[PDB]
Amino acid sequence: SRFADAVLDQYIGSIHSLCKDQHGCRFLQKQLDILGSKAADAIFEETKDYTVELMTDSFGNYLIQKLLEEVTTEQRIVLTKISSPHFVEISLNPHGTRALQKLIECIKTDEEAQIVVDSLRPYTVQLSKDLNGNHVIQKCLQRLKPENFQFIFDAISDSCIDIATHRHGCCVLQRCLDHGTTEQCDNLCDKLLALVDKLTLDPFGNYVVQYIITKEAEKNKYDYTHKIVHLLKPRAIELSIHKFGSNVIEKILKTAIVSEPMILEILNNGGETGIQSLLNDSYGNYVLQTALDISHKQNDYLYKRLSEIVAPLLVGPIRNTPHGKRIIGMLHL
Repeated sequence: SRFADAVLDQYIGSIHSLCKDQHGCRFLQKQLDILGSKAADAIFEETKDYTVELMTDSFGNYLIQKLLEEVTTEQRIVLTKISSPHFVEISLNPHGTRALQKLIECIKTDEEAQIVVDSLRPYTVQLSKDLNGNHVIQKCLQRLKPENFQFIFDAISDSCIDIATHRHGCCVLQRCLDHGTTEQCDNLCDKLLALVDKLTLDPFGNYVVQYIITKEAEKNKYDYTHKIVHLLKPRAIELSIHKFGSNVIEKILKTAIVSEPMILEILNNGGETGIQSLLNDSYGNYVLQTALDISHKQNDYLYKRLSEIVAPLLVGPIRNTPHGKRIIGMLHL
Protein backbone atom coordinates (compact mmCIF):
# COMPACT_ATOMS: atom_id res chain seq x y z
CA SER A 1 0.00 0.00 0.00
CA ARG A 2 0.90 3.70 0.23
CA PHE A 3 2.56 3.29 3.62
CA ALA A 4 4.59 0.11 3.10
CA ASP A 5 7.83 2.02 2.61
CA ALA A 6 6.91 5.15 4.55
CA VAL A 7 8.17 6.58 7.81
CA LEU A 8 6.56 8.28 10.81
CA ASP A 9 8.84 11.29 10.46
CA GLN A 10 7.46 12.26 7.05
CA TYR A 11 3.99 12.66 8.50
CA ILE A 12 4.82 14.89 11.45
CA GLY A 13 2.42 17.81 11.31
CA SER A 14 0.04 15.82 9.13
CA ILE A 15 -0.71 12.81 11.33
CA HIS A 16 -4.38 13.69 11.81
CA SER A 17 -4.96 13.64 8.07
CA LEU A 18 -3.97 9.96 8.12
CA CYS A 19 -6.56 9.17 10.79
CA LYS A 20 -9.34 9.20 8.20
CA ASP A 21 -8.03 6.28 6.13
CA GLN A 22 -8.14 2.68 7.16
CA HIS A 23 -4.66 2.34 5.74
CA GLY A 24 -3.38 5.51 7.38
CA CYS A 25 -4.78 4.31 10.69
CA ARG A 26 -3.20 0.89 10.32
CA PHE A 27 0.09 2.54 9.40
CA LEU A 28 -0.07 4.58 12.60
CA GLN A 29 -1.11 1.61 14.70
CA LYS A 30 1.92 -0.18 13.30
CA GLN A 31 4.22 2.66 14.31
CA LEU A 32 2.65 2.66 17.78
CA ASP A 33 3.32 -1.06 18.06
CA ILE A 34 7.02 -0.76 17.23
CA LEU A 35 8.46 2.68 18.12
CA GLY A 36 6.62 3.24 20.34
CA SER A 37 7.10 6.06 22.83
CA LYS A 38 8.07 8.56 20.12
CA ALA A 39 5.13 7.31 18.06
CA ALA A 40 2.77 7.68 21.04
CA ASP A 41 3.98 11.23 21.67
CA ALA A 42 3.74 12.39 18.08
CA ILE A 43 0.36 10.78 17.61
CA PHE A 44 -0.93 11.95 20.99
CA GLU A 45 0.02 15.55 20.24
CA GLU A 46 -1.63 15.59 16.81
CA THR A 47 -4.84 13.71 17.69
CA LYS A 48 -5.62 14.75 21.27
CA ASP A 49 -7.90 17.59 20.20
CA TYR A 50 -9.93 15.22 18.07
CA THR A 51 -10.18 12.18 20.32
CA VAL A 52 -13.99 12.18 20.38
CA GLU A 53 -14.19 12.27 16.66
CA LEU A 54 -11.60 9.61 16.17
CA MET A 55 -13.22 7.47 18.86
CA THR A 56 -16.54 7.42 17.07
CA ASP A 57 -14.86 6.86 13.71
CA SER A 58 -14.96 3.53 11.92
CA PHE A 59 -11.15 3.24 11.57
CA GLY A 60 -10.03 5.96 13.96
CA ASN A 61 -11.48 4.17 16.96
CA TYR A 62 -8.96 1.33 16.53
CA LEU A 63 -6.11 3.82 16.47
CA ILE A 64 -7.20 5.48 19.71
CA GLN A 65 -7.53 1.99 21.23
CA LYS A 66 -3.96 1.29 20.21
CA LEU A 67 -2.91 4.78 21.33
CA LEU A 68 -4.48 4.21 24.74
CA GLU A 69 -2.33 1.12 25.39
CA GLU A 70 0.92 2.74 24.32
CA VAL A 71 0.56 6.26 25.74
CA THR A 72 1.85 7.31 29.21
CA THR A 73 -0.33 7.80 32.25
CA GLU A 74 -0.01 11.56 31.91
CA GLN A 75 -1.16 11.40 28.30
CA ARG A 76 -3.89 8.88 29.03
CA ILE A 77 -5.31 11.20 31.68
CA VAL A 78 -5.51 13.99 29.12
CA LEU A 79 -7.34 11.81 26.61
CA THR A 80 -9.74 10.88 29.41
CA LYS A 81 -10.33 14.51 30.39
CA ILE A 82 -11.02 15.64 26.83
CA SER A 83 -13.37 12.79 25.99
CA SER A 84 -15.17 12.54 29.35
CA PRO A 85 -17.80 15.24 28.65
CA HIS A 86 -18.81 13.30 25.54
CA PHE A 87 -19.13 9.83 26.99
CA VAL A 88 -22.81 9.52 26.08
CA GLU A 89 -22.15 10.40 22.46
CA ILE A 90 -19.21 7.99 22.39
CA SER A 91 -21.06 5.16 24.14
CA LEU A 92 -24.01 5.29 21.73
CA ASN A 93 -21.65 4.86 18.77
CA PRO A 94 -20.75 1.33 17.61
CA HIS A 95 -17.07 2.35 17.55
CA GLY A 96 -17.07 4.88 20.36
CA THR A 97 -18.27 2.11 22.67
CA ARG A 98 -15.27 -0.03 21.71
CA ALA A 99 -12.77 2.80 22.13
CA LEU A 100 -14.31 3.72 25.49
CA GLN A 101 -14.20 0.14 26.74
CA LYS A 102 -10.47 0.09 25.96
CA LEU A 103 -9.99 3.36 27.83
CA ILE A 104 -11.61 1.79 30.89
CA GLU A 105 -9.44 -1.33 30.52
CA CYS A 106 -6.37 0.88 30.37
CA ILE A 107 -6.82 3.17 33.35
CA LYS A 108 -4.42 2.62 36.21
CA THR A 109 -4.97 5.62 38.54
CA ASP A 110 -7.91 6.35 40.82
CA GLU A 111 -8.18 9.90 39.55
CA GLU A 112 -8.86 8.30 36.17
CA ALA A 113 -11.59 6.16 37.71
CA GLN A 114 -13.22 9.08 39.44
CA ILE A 115 -13.33 10.99 36.15
CA VAL A 116 -15.00 7.99 34.52
CA VAL A 117 -17.62 7.35 37.22
CA ASP A 118 -18.28 11.08 37.46
CA SER A 119 -18.77 11.17 33.69
CA LEU A 120 -20.96 8.08 33.37
CA ARG A 121 -23.00 8.26 36.56
CA PRO A 122 -25.56 10.79 35.34
CA TYR A 123 -26.40 8.50 32.40
CA THR A 124 -26.31 5.00 33.84
CA VAL A 125 -29.82 3.82 32.94
CA GLN A 126 -29.73 5.30 29.44
CA LEU A 127 -26.47 3.50 28.70
CA SER A 128 -27.49 0.30 30.44
CA LYS A 129 -30.49 0.29 28.09
CA ASP A 130 -28.52 1.08 24.94
CA LEU A 131 -27.39 -1.49 22.34
CA ASN A 132 -23.89 0.02 22.35
CA GLY A 133 -23.90 1.76 25.72
CA ASN A 134 -24.55 -1.29 27.86
CA HIS A 135 -21.09 -2.61 27.08
CA VAL A 136 -19.34 0.45 28.46
CA ILE A 137 -21.35 -0.03 31.63
CA GLN A 138 -20.42 -3.73 31.83
CA LYS A 139 -16.73 -2.94 31.32
CA CYS A 140 -16.93 -0.76 34.39
CA LEU A 141 -18.03 -3.77 36.42
CA GLN A 142 -15.38 -6.01 34.86
CA ARG A 143 -12.55 -3.54 35.51
CA LEU A 144 -13.20 -1.14 38.40
CA LYS A 145 -13.17 -1.64 42.14
CA PRO A 146 -16.61 -2.29 43.65
CA GLU A 147 -16.40 1.10 45.36
CA ASN A 148 -16.02 2.72 41.94
CA PHE A 149 -18.77 0.73 40.26
CA GLN A 150 -21.25 1.24 43.10
CA PHE A 151 -23.02 3.95 41.09
CA ILE A 152 -24.24 1.26 38.71
CA PHE A 153 -25.85 -0.71 41.53
CA ASP A 154 -27.34 2.52 42.88
CA ALA A 155 -28.84 3.53 39.53
CA ILE A 156 -30.21 0.03 39.03
CA SER A 157 -31.77 -0.01 42.50
CA ASP A 158 -34.00 2.85 41.37
CA SER A 159 -35.01 1.67 37.88
CA CYS A 160 -34.89 -2.03 38.66
CA ILE A 161 -37.99 -3.32 36.95
CA ASP A 162 -37.37 -1.65 33.57
CA ILE A 163 -33.66 -2.42 33.64
CA ALA A 164 -34.21 -6.04 34.61
CA THR A 165 -36.86 -6.46 31.89
CA HIS A 166 -34.78 -4.79 29.19
CA ARG A 167 -33.01 -6.64 26.35
CA HIS A 168 -29.70 -5.04 27.32
CA GLY A 169 -30.38 -3.97 30.89
CA CYS A 170 -30.71 -7.64 31.64
CA CYS A 171 -27.12 -8.26 30.51
CA VAL A 172 -25.85 -5.45 32.72
CA LEU A 173 -27.80 -6.87 35.64
CA GLN A 174 -26.05 -10.21 35.08
CA ARG A 175 -22.66 -8.51 35.02
CA CYS A 176 -23.54 -6.98 38.42
CA LEU A 177 -24.05 -10.46 39.87
CA ASP A 178 -20.76 -11.53 38.32
CA HIS A 179 -18.58 -8.88 39.93
CA GLY A 180 -20.70 -7.39 42.68
CA THR A 181 -19.69 -7.51 46.33
CA THR A 182 -21.80 -9.88 48.44
CA GLU A 183 -23.43 -6.83 50.02
CA GLN A 184 -24.06 -5.31 46.59
CA CYS A 185 -25.43 -8.53 45.10
CA ASP A 186 -27.63 -9.08 48.15
CA ASN A 187 -29.18 -5.61 48.10
CA LEU A 188 -29.77 -6.12 44.38
CA CYS A 189 -31.28 -9.59 44.72
CA ASP A 190 -33.57 -8.31 47.46
CA LYS A 191 -35.02 -5.81 44.98
CA LEU A 192 -35.21 -8.43 42.24
CA LEU A 193 -36.88 -10.90 44.64
CA ALA A 194 -39.58 -8.36 45.37
CA LEU A 195 -40.26 -8.50 41.62
CA VAL A 196 -39.87 -12.22 40.95
CA ASP A 197 -43.49 -12.59 39.77
CA LYS A 198 -43.13 -10.00 36.97
CA LEU A 199 -39.61 -11.03 35.96
CA THR A 200 -40.43 -14.71 35.62
CA LEU A 201 -43.05 -14.07 32.92
CA ASP A 202 -40.84 -11.54 31.17
CA PRO A 203 -38.90 -12.19 27.91
CA PHE A 204 -35.74 -10.79 29.47
CA GLY A 205 -36.49 -10.82 33.20
CA ASN A 206 -36.72 -14.59 33.27
CA TYR A 207 -33.02 -14.77 32.45
CA VAL A 208 -32.10 -12.59 35.44
CA VAL A 209 -34.13 -14.87 37.72
CA GLN A 210 -32.27 -17.86 36.29
CA TYR A 211 -28.90 -16.20 36.62
CA ILE A 212 -29.29 -15.73 40.36
CA ILE A 213 -29.67 -19.48 40.66
CA THR A 214 -26.86 -20.16 38.20
CA LYS A 215 -24.55 -18.02 40.31
CA GLU A 216 -25.53 -19.50 43.65
CA ALA A 217 -25.13 -22.98 42.18
CA GLU A 218 -21.61 -22.05 41.07
CA LYS A 219 -20.65 -21.36 44.67
CA ASN A 220 -22.63 -24.21 46.25
CA LYS A 221 -24.05 -21.64 48.67
CA TYR A 222 -27.82 -21.22 48.45
CA ASP A 223 -29.80 -18.19 49.61
CA TYR A 224 -31.95 -16.50 46.95
CA THR A 225 -32.41 -19.78 45.13
CA HIS A 226 -34.46 -21.02 48.07
CA LYS A 227 -36.40 -17.77 48.33
CA ILE A 228 -37.26 -17.86 44.61
CA VAL A 229 -38.34 -21.49 44.72
CA HIS A 230 -40.53 -20.69 47.71
CA LEU A 231 -42.34 -17.97 45.71
CA LEU A 232 -42.78 -19.78 42.39
CA LYS A 233 -43.35 -23.40 43.45
CA PRO A 234 -47.05 -22.73 44.22
CA ARG A 235 -47.48 -21.97 40.52
CA ALA A 236 -45.34 -24.77 39.15
CA ILE A 237 -47.91 -25.87 36.58
CA GLU A 238 -49.07 -22.39 35.66
CA LEU A 239 -45.48 -21.30 34.95
CA SER A 240 -44.66 -24.62 33.31
CA ILE A 241 -46.98 -23.75 30.42
CA HIS A 242 -45.70 -20.21 30.06
CA LYS A 243 -43.35 -19.18 27.23
CA PHE A 244 -40.90 -17.58 29.66
CA GLY A 245 -41.96 -18.76 33.09
CA SER A 246 -41.14 -22.30 31.98
CA ASN A 247 -37.48 -21.27 31.56
CA VAL A 248 -37.31 -20.70 35.28
CA ILE A 249 -39.17 -23.88 36.20
CA GLU A 250 -36.68 -25.87 34.08
CA LYS A 251 -33.80 -23.95 35.64
CA ILE A 252 -34.98 -25.11 39.07
CA LEU A 253 -35.64 -28.65 37.82
CA LYS A 254 -32.00 -28.64 36.71
CA THR A 255 -30.66 -27.34 40.02
CA ALA A 256 -30.01 -30.53 41.99
CA ILE A 257 -30.81 -29.22 45.50
CA VAL A 258 -34.20 -27.84 44.46
CA SER A 259 -35.10 -30.37 41.76
CA GLU A 260 -37.22 -32.60 43.94
CA PRO A 261 -39.46 -30.12 45.78
CA MET A 262 -40.48 -28.80 42.34
CA ILE A 263 -41.01 -32.25 40.86
CA LEU A 264 -43.07 -32.95 43.97
CA GLU A 265 -45.30 -29.92 43.45
CA ILE A 266 -45.87 -30.97 39.85
CA LEU A 267 -46.73 -34.48 41.11
CA ASN A 268 -49.01 -33.39 43.95
CA ASN A 269 -50.75 -30.09 43.13
CA GLY A 270 -50.63 -30.87 39.40
CA GLY A 271 -51.79 -34.48 39.36
CA GLU A 272 -53.05 -36.14 36.19
CA THR A 273 -54.77 -32.93 35.10
CA GLY A 274 -51.66 -30.78 35.49
CA ILE A 275 -49.42 -33.43 34.01
CA GLN A 276 -51.80 -33.89 31.09
CA SER A 277 -51.63 -30.13 30.66
CA LEU A 278 -47.84 -30.37 30.45
CA LEU A 279 -47.84 -33.36 28.11
CA ASN A 280 -50.09 -31.32 25.81
CA ASP A 281 -48.52 -27.89 25.95
CA SER A 282 -46.11 -26.28 23.49
CA TYR A 283 -43.90 -25.44 26.49
CA GLY A 284 -44.77 -27.68 29.44
CA ASN A 285 -44.02 -30.71 27.29
CA TYR A 286 -40.28 -29.94 27.49
CA VAL A 287 -40.64 -29.22 31.20
CA LEU A 288 -42.39 -32.56 31.56
CA GLN A 289 -39.52 -34.21 29.73
CA THR A 290 -37.07 -32.47 32.01
CA ALA A 291 -39.05 -33.72 35.01
CA LEU A 292 -38.78 -37.32 33.84
CA ASP A 293 -35.11 -36.95 32.90
CA ILE A 294 -34.09 -35.46 36.25
CA SER A 295 -36.27 -37.79 38.33
CA HIS A 296 -34.89 -40.87 36.53
CA LYS A 297 -31.40 -39.78 37.53
CA GLN A 298 -32.03 -38.52 41.06
CA ASN A 299 -35.01 -40.37 42.45
CA ASP A 300 -36.54 -43.69 41.38
CA TYR A 301 -39.57 -43.18 43.59
CA LEU A 302 -40.38 -39.91 41.85
CA TYR A 303 -39.61 -41.22 38.35
CA LYS A 304 -41.85 -44.26 38.71
CA ARG A 305 -44.46 -41.97 40.21
CA LEU A 306 -44.31 -39.61 37.22
CA SER A 307 -44.15 -42.51 34.77
CA GLU A 308 -47.37 -44.08 36.01
CA ILE A 309 -49.39 -40.90 35.49
CA VAL A 310 -47.79 -40.13 32.13
CA ALA A 311 -47.98 -43.57 30.48
CA PRO A 312 -51.81 -43.86 30.59
CA LEU A 313 -51.93 -40.58 28.67
CA LEU A 314 -49.65 -41.70 25.86
CA VAL A 315 -52.24 -43.35 23.62
CA GLY A 316 -53.75 -42.71 20.20
CA PRO A 317 -52.96 -39.30 18.62
CA ILE A 318 -50.22 -38.05 20.95
CA ARG A 319 -48.26 -41.22 20.26
CA ASN A 320 -47.62 -40.23 16.65
CA THR A 321 -46.91 -36.56 17.21
CA PRO A 322 -43.32 -35.34 17.69
CA HIS A 323 -44.06 -34.13 21.23
CA GLY A 324 -45.82 -37.36 22.18
CA LYS A 325 -42.85 -39.37 20.89
CA ARG A 326 -40.55 -37.19 23.00
CA ILE A 327 -42.12 -38.18 26.31
CA ILE A 328 -42.41 -41.80 25.21
CA GLY A 329 -38.63 -41.67 25.02
CA MET A 330 -38.37 -40.73 28.68
CA LEU A 331 -40.62 -43.51 29.89
CA HIS A 332 -38.86 -46.80 30.65
CA LEU A 333 -35.14 -45.96 30.73
